[PDB]
Amino acid sequence: DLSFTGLTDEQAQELHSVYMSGLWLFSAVAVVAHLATFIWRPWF
Amino acid sequence: DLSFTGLTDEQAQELHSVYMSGLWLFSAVAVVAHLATFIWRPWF
Amino acid sequence: MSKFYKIWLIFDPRRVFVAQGVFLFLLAAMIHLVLLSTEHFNWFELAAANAA
Amino acid sequence: MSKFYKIWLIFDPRRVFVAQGVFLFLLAAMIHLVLLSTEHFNWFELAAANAA
Amino acid sequence: MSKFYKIWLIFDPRRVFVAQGVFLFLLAAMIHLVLLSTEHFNWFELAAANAA
Amino acid sequence: MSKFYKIWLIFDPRRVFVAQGVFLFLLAAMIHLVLLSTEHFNWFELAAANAA
Amino acid sequence: SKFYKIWLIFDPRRVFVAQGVFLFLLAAMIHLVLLSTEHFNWFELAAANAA
Amino acid sequence: SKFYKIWLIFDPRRVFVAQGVFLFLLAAMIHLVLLSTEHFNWFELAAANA
Amino acid sequence: MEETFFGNFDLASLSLWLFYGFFALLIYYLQTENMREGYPLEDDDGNTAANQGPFPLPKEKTFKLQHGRGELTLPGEDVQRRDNLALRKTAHGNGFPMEPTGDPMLDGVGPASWSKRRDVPELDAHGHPKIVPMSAAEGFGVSAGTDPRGLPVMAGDGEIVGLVSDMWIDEAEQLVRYLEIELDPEWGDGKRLVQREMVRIKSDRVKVRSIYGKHFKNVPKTKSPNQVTLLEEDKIMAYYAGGTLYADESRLEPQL
Amino acid sequence: PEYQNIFTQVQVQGPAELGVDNENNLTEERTTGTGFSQLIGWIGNAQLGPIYLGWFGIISLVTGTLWFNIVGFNMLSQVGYSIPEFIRQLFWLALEPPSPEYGLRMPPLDDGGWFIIASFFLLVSVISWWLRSYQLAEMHKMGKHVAWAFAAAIWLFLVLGLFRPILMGSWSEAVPYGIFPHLDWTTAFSIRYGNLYYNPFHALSIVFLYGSVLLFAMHGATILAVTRFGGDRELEQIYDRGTASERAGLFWRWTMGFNATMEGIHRWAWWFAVLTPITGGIGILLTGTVVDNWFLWAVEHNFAPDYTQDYGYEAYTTYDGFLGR
Amino acid sequence: ALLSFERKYRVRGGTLIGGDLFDFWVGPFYVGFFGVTTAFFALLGTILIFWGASQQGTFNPWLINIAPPDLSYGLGMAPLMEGGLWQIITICAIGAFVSWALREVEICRKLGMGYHVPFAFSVAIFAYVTLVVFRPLLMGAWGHGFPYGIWSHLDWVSNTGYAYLHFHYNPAHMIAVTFFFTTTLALALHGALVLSAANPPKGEEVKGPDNEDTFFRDFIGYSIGTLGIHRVGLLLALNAGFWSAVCIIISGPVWTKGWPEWWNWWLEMPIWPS
Amino acid sequence: AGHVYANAEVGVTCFTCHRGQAVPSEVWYRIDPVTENTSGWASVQNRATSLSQFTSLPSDALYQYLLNYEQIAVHDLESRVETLPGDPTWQNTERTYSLMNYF
Amino acid sequence: MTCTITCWGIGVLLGIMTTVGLMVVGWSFLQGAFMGVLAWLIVGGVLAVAVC
Ligand code: BCL
Ligand code: BCL
Ligand code: BCL
Ligand code: BCL
Ligand code: BCL
Ligand SMILES: CC[C@H]1c2cc3[nH]c4c(c3C)C(=O)[C@H](C(=O)OC)c4c3nc(cc4[nH]c(cc(n2)[C@@H]1C)c(C(C)=O)c4C)[C@@H](C)[C@@H]3CCC(=O)OC/C=C(\C)CCC[C@H](C)CCC[C@H](C)CCCC(C)C
Ligand code: HEC
Ligand code: HEC
Ligand SMILES: COC(C)(C)C(=O)/C=C/C(C)=C/C=C/C(C)=C/C=C/C(C)=C/C=C/C=C(C)/C=C/C=C(\C)CC/C=C(\C)CCC=C(C)C
Ligand SMILES: COC(C)(C)C(=O)/C=C/C(C)=C/C=C/C(C)=C/C=C/C(C)=C/C=C\C=C(C)\C=C\C=C(/C)CC/C=C(\C)CCC=C(C)C
Ligand SMILES: [Fe+3]
Repeated sequence: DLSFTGLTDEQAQELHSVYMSGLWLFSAVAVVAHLATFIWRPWF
Repeated sequence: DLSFTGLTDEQAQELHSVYMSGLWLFSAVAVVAHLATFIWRPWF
Repeated sequence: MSKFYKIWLIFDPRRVFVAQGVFLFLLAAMIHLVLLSTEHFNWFELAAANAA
Repeated sequence: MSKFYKIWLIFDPRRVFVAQGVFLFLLAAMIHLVLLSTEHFNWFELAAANAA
Repeated sequence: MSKFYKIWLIFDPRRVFVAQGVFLFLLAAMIHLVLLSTEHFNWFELAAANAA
Repeated sequence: MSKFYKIWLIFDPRRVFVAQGVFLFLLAAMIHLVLLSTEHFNWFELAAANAA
Repeated sequence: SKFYKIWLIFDPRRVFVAQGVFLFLLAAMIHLVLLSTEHFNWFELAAANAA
Repeated sequence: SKFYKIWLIFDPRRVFVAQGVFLFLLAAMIHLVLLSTEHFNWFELAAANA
Repeated sequence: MEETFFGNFDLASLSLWLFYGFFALLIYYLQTENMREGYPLEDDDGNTAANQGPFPLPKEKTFKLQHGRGELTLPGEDVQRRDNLALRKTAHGNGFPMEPTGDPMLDGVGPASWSKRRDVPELDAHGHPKIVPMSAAEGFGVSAGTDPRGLPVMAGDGEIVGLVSDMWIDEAEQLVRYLEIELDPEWGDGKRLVQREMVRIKSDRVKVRSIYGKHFKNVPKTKSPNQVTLLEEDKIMAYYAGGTLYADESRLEPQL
Repeated sequence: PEYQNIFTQVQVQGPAELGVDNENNLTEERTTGTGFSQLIGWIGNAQLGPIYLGWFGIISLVTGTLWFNIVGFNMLSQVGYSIPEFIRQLFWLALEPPSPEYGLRMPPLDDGGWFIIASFFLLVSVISWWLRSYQLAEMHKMGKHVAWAFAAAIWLFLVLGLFRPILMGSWSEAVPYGIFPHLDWTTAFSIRYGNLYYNPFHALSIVFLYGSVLLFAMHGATILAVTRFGGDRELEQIYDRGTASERAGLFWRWTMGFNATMEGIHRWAWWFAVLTPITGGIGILLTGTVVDNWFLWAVEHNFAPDYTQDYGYEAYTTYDGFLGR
Repeated sequence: ALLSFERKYRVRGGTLIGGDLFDFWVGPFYVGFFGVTTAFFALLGTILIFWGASQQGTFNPWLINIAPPDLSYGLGMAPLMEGGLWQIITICAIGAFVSWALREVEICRKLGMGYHVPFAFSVAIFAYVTLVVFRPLLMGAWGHGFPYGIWSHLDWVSNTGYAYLHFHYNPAHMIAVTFFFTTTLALALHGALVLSAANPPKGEEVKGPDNEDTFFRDFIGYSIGTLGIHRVGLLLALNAGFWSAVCIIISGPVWTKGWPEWWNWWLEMPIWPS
Repeated sequence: AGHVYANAEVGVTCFTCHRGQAVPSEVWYRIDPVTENTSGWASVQNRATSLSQFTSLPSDALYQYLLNYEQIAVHDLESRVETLPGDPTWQNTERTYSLMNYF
Repeated sequence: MTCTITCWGIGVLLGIMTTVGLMVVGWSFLQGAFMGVLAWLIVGGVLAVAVC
């Protein structure tokens, strides 16, 4: 099993789930932020 | 069960609880500070 | 797809997170600075103009 | 989202807090200097202006 | 070809992904900057022009 | 909350005390200087102005 | 017919990265060559066709 | 003739990389010279015909 | 020459971009040539690091060593690595300093750390040992400056440990490399070497501020009194510089 | 304080070291007389070594003196053989290049004809010296890096006086042989062709010239910092690295994130030094021949800064105010 | 990560004002108390440059220009968009440079090596310090510092150079330049010596210090030695940095007139038979 | 009046240049053959004379420009131009530099 | 050293004396300094060679 960082198959799977959960939370805030800016001053 | 820093889940949960408690308190003061400035001079 | 988790078998999570933390803030800063360069989206000058 | 505490399983608290502490003060000085640069939000100029 | 997978027997996945990651962003940033240079596709003045 | 005392479990009290002592004085000196730079908040010049 | 013997001389790792940057620089150079030209400048044409 | 003995003199690896760089630089130089010329600039000529 | 091709891209622009491509290749060549030592990278646990940087290791180059010392290939298997280091990590992660388990100066871990060089003396062009005592030198003598032979040696804390017996000179390049210290029975026994670059010579005495009086008895010795091997040479020099941080806690602890 | 290895505190002198020699048999053309100087020994080797009297060196020395003398006697003839005036105006006199109205044709002796003769002898001496460096490295079975590094200096040397004047259509483009006059030429060259600040190859050469001084302060201090670990013996550290190479590397790895080897440092050191005249030679070669105004070249290529403030002193002060009245 | 030999040298201690609080490494870099201040000052100065670039209207690296205030403002603080930002970046630059030099002290103290490098950097800092804070004070206006632009600070050198009528005749500039050329000359020859000795023609043994020592003995008749070249080279570069500081600190506040006219002392002496 | 009355109404009088002496100071003559055994451009510049401002720049700049209406501009008005014979060279720039140094 | 350093010190003192000695009888500081510097090189070198 290929693993350059020493993480196991299950270890990376669990780490990605939390990282992706954080990515969606960060994106969700940005999406709400963009809508508020678009309403305040649209760029299209 | 990876732990690069050698911290158990119980140790990290206790440590993250205080960090978020500080993070909310730091952001709570910032929200009040931002609220006062918006009343003073709004930027929208 | 569902097998994107294998990026952590290639990349160290410690070094990526600091790399993206630096990258995201720099991107967040330069987008903000680009907006302030434009006269239309400079919210600091718009507030001054609105006060008149 | 509820598993965000795992950031401390990969980042040493006494190694990221220095980064976290520096970054916040870097911001706190950055926006304060940006506000002072703007003519509308320079609270030092406004006190002089309000004094006529 | 169905045998393109052998490129990873030649190239180290770690170096390629880092090189591809920086290349893709620099590609994306440059093309975005080229649009900002042109008058027709610069959406910042287009927003100003539309607002009249 | 009330468990902020754990900061000393990860940060040495001796080094933090010295570091903040330098930081606090440098903060105090800097803010006193920006007050002196501004004409309105320069308490030294105001005495001359009130002297007439 | 037997050009495959080039890899017996050239290192595939060094050649593949060599043309990887070379081929991109071909695209960058030719694209900017067109952009300098007033005729094959799709950015200027879109402004021109906008009228 | 029997020019195949040039490879007994020159290292094939050392001469192929030199030839490859030389061939492209020569091709780019000749192409760029035509662009400078007014008669053979196919970009300018295409605009003229349009 | 004086006319431009495709825009404002003239011959000066063509030369500029040609140099840009050459410089990028040069930086790749220059950076890779520095990867012949210390690579591949490792972590604090000793395992191979997951990240090796954007520059691959170069092709193996060979040095034809002189005086029949065989050949030498730099990239791969550094023979200078030390096996049993008396250190253990202060953190479970990476990026944190090591704390020596025992005596830092005796074990040679911090500034006192040496490198496992060859256990043979360095040779000049003639094949003779490069560094020899001036007593064994044929026609060498002090030409200028203060001669430290016979001057008492004063340690960092001010203790007098002995007098200089001889200086180990570099007859190939004609300069002093060491001073021999004949330790008093109180402060040790035998003779020890101190490099000239770590010693300061005054009018009446000669002093080293890096090592206290009690640490001279533990200075690494030489197997033979007529020559010093690169291993002993590295151990001796490292020990004195290790005292700049380990002579007392005041040096290791913050100065402010 | 700790002994900084700037001046040796004690120096020893033994029998003079002649050389290493091999079957190339360099001894016959090598001088048998050496001297020792303690004043220079405080900072370096105290032995004044013996010249190798090769034919490339002798020809370079003889023809170099011929160029030096020819320029000298024309300088002495400038002031009419008045030695006190010659000494007084020594920094001002020169052997001026030919007038521009002669082209590549041979000009009269009083109008640059002696400049061509002196330049020809200088060219022979400079090239012969380079051949001496190439031959000496060959006879020592060493690398030709000294010859190639010297050849980079020849490139700018040849461009300044030989290559550019030939393809500029006149010998007048050469540099005058004077102390201040070649400073005047240096300034007038930049003024005539716009501003060499805006020449990218001049800027590139400046990048490597600052980098060359930067590296050799870095390398000079770093080696002196590890000289307590025998870091001055760089060659032995290349073959068998000790703590000197490791500490020097880790000093710069911990400072700027990356380092070099004890051998790779000199490859970095060599190239910035070599690139300084190579880039400058290119910039001079295509200055005037290709680009006749560098600031205008900067304007059309969009790297010349624009200033929105007024250009008059009356816009910032007044004449009476400046004088205080 | 770590080099193949870096593990042993990574020991705690050797800090000036910081302790174990900042005694850690981030990647290859070593963070200290002054690495904390370096990170803060460098980031603040860099961001403010781009903030000024945003207000300047261009982000072109060639065209970015943060300039000092007018000479009418004197030594006092100026408005941020009228030169005040340049003063703050200068303050950040001084803090970043001094902390970087002080961090290098912590690096070499931890490694047991000499303090030559931070001292050598301090000379280059002094050259910058004399250009931005020393010369303006001697003139009574912060507007004499060079602007913070890639090409704008080239215009300042050009204008300041011609502000003294053919700067080439400046005696300290004359001394400073010949140190710059000699250092590059010394760098080329020294770099060539080691590379040539270590890299002989194929099939030849590597050359030791004796072979490279005698090469310049046969080349120029004197070799300064392996140790001598590094100390003379450091002094050659430090003198170049120091005399560069002199040539600009004596320009305005010492010799307001043209630089050729300085040489009037040599042209007009009683010994010369006028 | 476009020059003497440039900023204020400050004209020129008989005292303006004479300043109380019969021969006004800072008057100049033609010393163009500055150095011997020379001709052309080599004969006017390689010396520190009264007209050259303590430099090795040409001393004939005053004669050629302020008396003979010679062209003072030496720059090229385009980035790349066909450098043809008769165009100003660095010698002419050096002479213009000599004149303008006197300014 | 010692003797050589002292002999150099005598020269620089003599150089300073000649710098001000010629200033008294006329000359200028720069003209006097050159003679003073020249004196320091000559008598300083001669003393460092003959006396020592
Ligand atoms: C424009 C209108 C207002 C303005 C609007 C705002 C608004 C709105 C806000 C601020 C905020 C802040 N403003 Mg303001 N501000 C203005 C003018 C000023 C002036 C002044 C002299 O004029 C000052 C001094 C400040 C100062 C401040 C800071 C108190 C604060 C940002 C904290 C930060 O950057 O670093 C903090 C980062 C650190 C990490 C510093 C670390 C240093 C310390 C000493 C480290 C000690 C740690 C040690 C281990 C001990 C730990 C113990 C813990 C208790 C466990 N403002 C103008 C007048 N200002 C922002 C804020 O954060 O409020 C909370 C905020 O939201
Ligand atoms: C133009 C109209 C609005 C505007 C519209 C928007 C919009 C729209 C957006 C922003 C976004 C942002 N804006 Mg804005 N913005 C404006 C004006 C401002 C002003 C100001 C003073 O005027 C400020 C301060 C900001 C600031 C911000 C940030 C909140 C945010 C950028 C994050 C980023 O780039 O870094 C990223 C940061 C990092 C990755 C590093 C984080 C550093 C921490 C301390 C690292 C320590 C982590 C440690 C390990 C602990 C981790 C624990 C976790 C819980 C696991 N904006 C104007 C007024 N702004 C963008 C955004 O990101 O929103 C989310 C966004 O989408
Ligand atoms: C206005 C449009 C421009 C144009 C825009 C681009 C752009 C943009 C790009 C290229 C790229 C390339 N172009 Mg094109 N290209 C044009 C005209 C030409 C002509 C020509 C004689 O006119 C030729 C020979 C080429 C050749 C090429 C190769 C260098 C390359 C394609 C991949 C390759 O290497 O395959 C190897 C070649 C072979 C093995 C055979 C395949 C033949 C090629 C692909 C077909 C081109 C032949 C051409 C159609 C002949 C036209 C003549 C007809 C008889 C009328 N182009 C016109 C003038 N071209 C790409 C590149 O990589 O650049 C580095 C790129 O990004
Ligand atoms: C107003 C003046 C112009 C100016 C006009 C020029 C001109 C003109 C030139 C430079 C060039 C150079 N300039 Mg510029 N330059 C200016 C402002 C600057 C500034 C500054 C801070 O302002 C700097 C740092 C520089 C820096 C430099 C260097 C990067 C470069 C020369 C490198 C060199 O030594 O080559 C090394 C080579 C030589 C010096 C000659 C080699 C000598 C030969 C090989 C040795 C023969 C020895 C001889 C026979 C005597 C022997 C005697 C012995 C005792 C026995 N310039 C302004 C814009 N600059 C050069 C260049 O363009 O490079 C691209 C050049 O020609
Ligand atoms: C018309 C112009 C005049 C002229 C006018 C001037 C003027 C005016 C000046 C010089 C100065 C110099 N001139 Mg001059 N000069 C002329 C012609 C020349 C020629 C030539 C061949 O013609 C040469 C070689 C020189 C040579 C030089 C050097 C003596 C010096 C350059 C600065 C220096 O030493 O570093 C000194 C600067 C420093 C060492 C910078 C310190 C850097 C800091 C500490 C670190 C930077 C970190 C930074 C943040 C980057 C980090 C970012 C990345 C993370 C890495 N001049 C022309 C004729 N010259 C300059 C000088 O002396 O400055 C002192 C000066 O002001
Ligand atoms: C001073 C003597 C000579 C010298 C020596 C020298 N320089 C040195 C050293 C030494 C010995 C180091 O140890 C140190 C180092 O680590 O180098 C890798 C360094 C160094 N000198 C450097 C550059 C440099 N040296 C130069 C020259 C010289 N180097 C001199 C000739 C030059 C010139 C004149 O061109 C430059 C540009 C760096 C590579 C490094 C200093 C690194 C540093 O300070 O890092 C901390 C700061 C940052 C990462 C960024 C700070 C940003 C600021 C807060 C804002 C911007 C300020 C700046 C004034 C703006 C400039 C705008 C435009 C003018 C471009
Ligand atoms: C008869 C003497 C005379 C001559 C000859 C002369 N000037 Fe003037 N110049 C004046 C006067 C009178 C003024 C005052 C105008 C004023 O500033 O209102 C003046 C002012 C100036 C100004 C304007 C200064 C200012 O404060 O704006 C400049 C510049 C100038 N001169 C340059 C020159 C140059 C260059 C020459 C040589 C070609 C020259 N002058 C020759 C008489 C002369
Ligand atoms: C621009 C300054 C200028 C002005 C205006 C000017 N002159 Fe002159 N004058 C000169 C010059 C130049 C000379 C030539 C030097 C010489 O002849 O000694 C000269 C020569 C003379 C001479 C000859 C001096 C001698 O050597 O015998 C006289 C007489 C003279 N001026 C009278 C006057 C008078 C009267 C006025 C007032 C109306 C006046 N000038 C104003 C510039 C001027
Ligand atoms: C240029 O552009 C313009 C437009 C100008 C601009 O403004 C751009 C602005 C941009 C881009 C904004 C970028 C800002 C961002 C992203 C905001 C990050 C800010 C964050 C994330 C806030 C963290 C707060 C955390 C704290 C403060 C915790 C407190 C910690 C407490 C106090 C102590 C911790 C606990 C312990 C020590 C105990 C545990 C220990 C044991 C149990 C042992
Ligand atoms: C007691 O002493 C007595 C005896 C009196 C004496 O003599 C003293 C001598 C005295 C004081 C002279 C002192 C000389 C001085 C200060 C001059 C400095 C010199 C300087 C600064 C040189 C700058 C320019 C150098 C270049 C750049 C050359 C370019 C050369 C080119 C490359 C040559 C190319 C070749 C040709 C053009 C020939 C072509 C023809 C054929 C090939 C046929
Ligand atoms: Fe070296």
